[PDB]
Amino acid sequence: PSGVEGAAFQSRLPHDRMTSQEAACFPDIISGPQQTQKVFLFIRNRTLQLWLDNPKIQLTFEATLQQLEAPYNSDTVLVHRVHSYLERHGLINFGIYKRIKPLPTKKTGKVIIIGSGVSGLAAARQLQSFGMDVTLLEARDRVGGRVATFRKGNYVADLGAMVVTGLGGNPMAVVSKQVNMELAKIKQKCPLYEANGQAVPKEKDEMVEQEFNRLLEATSYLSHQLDFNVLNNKPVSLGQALEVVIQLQEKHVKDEQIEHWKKIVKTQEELKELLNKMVNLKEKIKELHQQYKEASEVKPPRDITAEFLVKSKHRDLTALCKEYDELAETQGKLEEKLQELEANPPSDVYLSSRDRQILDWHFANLEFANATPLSTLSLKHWDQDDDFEFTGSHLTVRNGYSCVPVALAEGLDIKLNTAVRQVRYTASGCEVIAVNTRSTSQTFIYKCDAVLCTLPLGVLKQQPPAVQFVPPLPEWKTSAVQRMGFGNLNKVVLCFDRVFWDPSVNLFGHVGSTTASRGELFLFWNLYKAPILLALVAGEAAGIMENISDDVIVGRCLAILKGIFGSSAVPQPKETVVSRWRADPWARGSYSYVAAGSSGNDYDLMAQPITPGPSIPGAPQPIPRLFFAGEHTIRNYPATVHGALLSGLREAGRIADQFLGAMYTL
Amino acid sequence: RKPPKGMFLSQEDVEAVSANATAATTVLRQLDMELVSVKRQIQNIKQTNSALKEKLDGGIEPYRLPEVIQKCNARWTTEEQLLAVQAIRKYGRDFQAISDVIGNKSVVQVKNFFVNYRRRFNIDEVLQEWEAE
Ligand SMILES: Cc1cc2nc3c(=O)[nH]c(=O)nc-3n(C[C@H](O)[C@H](O)[C@H](O)COP(=O)(O)OP(=O)(O)OC[C@H]3O[C@@H](n4cnc5c(N)ncnc54)[C@H](O)[C@@H]3O)c2cc1C
Repeated sequence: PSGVEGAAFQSRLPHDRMTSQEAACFPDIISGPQQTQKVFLFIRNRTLQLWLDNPKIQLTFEATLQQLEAPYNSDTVLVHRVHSYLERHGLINFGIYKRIKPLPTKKTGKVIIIGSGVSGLAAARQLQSFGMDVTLLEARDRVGGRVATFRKGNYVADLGAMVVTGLGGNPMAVVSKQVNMELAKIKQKCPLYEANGQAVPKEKDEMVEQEFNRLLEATSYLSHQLDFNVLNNKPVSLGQALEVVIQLQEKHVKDEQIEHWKKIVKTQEELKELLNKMVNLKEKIKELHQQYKEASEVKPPRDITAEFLVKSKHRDLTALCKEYDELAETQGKLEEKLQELEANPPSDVYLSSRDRQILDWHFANLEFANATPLSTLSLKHWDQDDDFEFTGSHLTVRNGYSCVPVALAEGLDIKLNTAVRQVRYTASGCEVIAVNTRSTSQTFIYKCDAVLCTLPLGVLKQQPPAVQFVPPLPEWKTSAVQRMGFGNLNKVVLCFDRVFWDPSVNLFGHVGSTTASRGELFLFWNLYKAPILLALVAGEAAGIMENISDDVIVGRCLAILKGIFGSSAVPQPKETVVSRWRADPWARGSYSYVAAGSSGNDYDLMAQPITPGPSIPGAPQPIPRLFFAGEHTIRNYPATVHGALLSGLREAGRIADQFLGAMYTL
Repeated sequence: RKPPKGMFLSQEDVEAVSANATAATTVLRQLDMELVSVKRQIQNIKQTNSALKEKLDGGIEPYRLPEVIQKCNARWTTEEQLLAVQAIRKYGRDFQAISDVIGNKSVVQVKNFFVNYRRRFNIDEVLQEWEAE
């Protein structure tokens, strides 16, 4: 869209309806007359617009009202309520901006934030923007968490997040005007290169891809239309569905073949019966002819019976010759029909070994984008986030994505190398026990009103636990952690002195020998101006290539590259780096997925903060002490940076509503 | 409501390929049995038919008779009358044959005959004897 509707879309909000959220804070309005709803909606949209049009500077309630015109700038309580709500829930004045009103002299409430992930950093900035006291606790020596950026010399390369998945309603749009990120598009053309190093011919590439896309739709159809979502007592993965689909495709191909050769035999047996008739005619014909000779032997003059005989037999014989000629017309029709069926046979196989291999690369790309084997994804639910997809070209951050976390952390109180080991929350407050990662013995204690836990799901999943919760997290929460999926993906950075690949092609694929190894080094990116090639590991393979040494991995990499561009065109790499995210103790994996037997609904369970039992028995229901944010908490944008960011902003908002109250709700 | 075009996904089929650990490889084997056994049956009938086609070698050219072109004449000769009566005896009521034997009397002329002389040639008696065969 464009105009004010353009702001509403660009802020992931319907321009023409009030959200569930807004209903909660403005239940007067949304239960009220339509006319006033549209005033509200315009105000919201309009204010959004203003912020968006210049997100480098705070948007004050005064500057907001000043830009409005009547009727809309009449009810200035309404304008105030709106502007505050937007401020609060991070729709405006979020990220990095020149504050107009310097920060409150005195802070109120105290919040300890576990992890300076993007979620962490986002929340922190908001709360401290709100004036609350915030301190962040980061086990790693640097901010960013899963936003890691390799730098050496002029080589720059993300081993973590790399891509902004569209700017259309993506908050990172806003951030990108606040921070100068060298955003650069990705040309989506990806040429394949078989096992041997031969480019796949366009014929095949197109055929296989289409078959892939068709197979996916197939699964989706199995899911919704046939309700094949539970097999045996267990749920069905995307993987099983695809197998069942493909089994049914090979089944069909044989069924085709069967009924085609069954046509041929049913025809062939007609022809057989026709030939027996034709032979038994030819026999009565020989015999009649003989009799007709023997009756013309008798020489004129002959009596009349003798004459009858000749004429009789002459007629009987020309009848049979007529009949036989019409059988031989029939014979010709069948014999040509059979030559046509022989000529037009159904396809021999569903897919060849070369086809299936290419289809496997397309599955490995799916396994990479979800970060897990398709045998783990939920059939029904894996794709659920696809509806909220942004619009626009996907992009890379050319100067490294770390520029973002780094910039977010400016002005915050972040304790590096401090490994949270225990979270204690009680009716009256919380204490967080950390250690120093350098020195396990040296111990820290932090007391606060509330704890915001951005600990990656991998961590929350750890058994036995890296972090202890006192008291334990409720079964409803532990089951969410258990049911949900945490995946893995890995990157190999290859830094070369000179460019030997196609400078106009961002990415190209390598096709694996087997099904087992389809993911292994299946894809290469050339996004960086500098001579850097990234090789991606995925699927089952990622999990195993963590156990193989870097020298070996870079080997296998160069092997593939030489095979595609030739032994004398591929140098040694000047610098090499290999991720292992499932190894990393502070991530314990790469990002989340929707495991089979899991629902989008679990991502909500994860965000649900926790309220302790009361200190004194029979005392009032206390405030909710523990809060969660991060990539695995936002149902509509999981496994993303923007997702995390959004989740941070969301808890900041919820926390301040709790601890500084909501003026807007009146 | 509809599988993508050229994907085939029957309710019944799904249950068939899913019901066991390898009810899937079972089904796809027994289709390779059916397939190879039908291809065998094709071989037998190709061979059988090729033998029968070599028995008909030469067509029926040796046994065919050139064609008599005679013009349908209204006069019965006594020759032709006698031919007729015997033709009846042997052919019953088949007029096309009786016309073809006599070789110069249309099918109508034959029916006519049948009634004209029925009395004098007991075409009754002749025809009930034809029926005896
Ligand atoms: C290889 C890879 C590529 C990716 N690519 C993309 C992409 O291209 N585009 C995209 O949109 N998204 C991408 N993502 C996802 C995205 O980076 C993350 O989901 C996002 O950074 C999540 O931030 P978070 O704040 O929830 O978690 P994190 O950023 O991991 O933050 C958690 C923080 O907690 C710290 N921590 C853990 N345990 C403790 C402890 N005990 N005490 C103290 N601190 C602790 C961690 O060290 C970390 O700083 C990618 C992820 C990976 C792994």
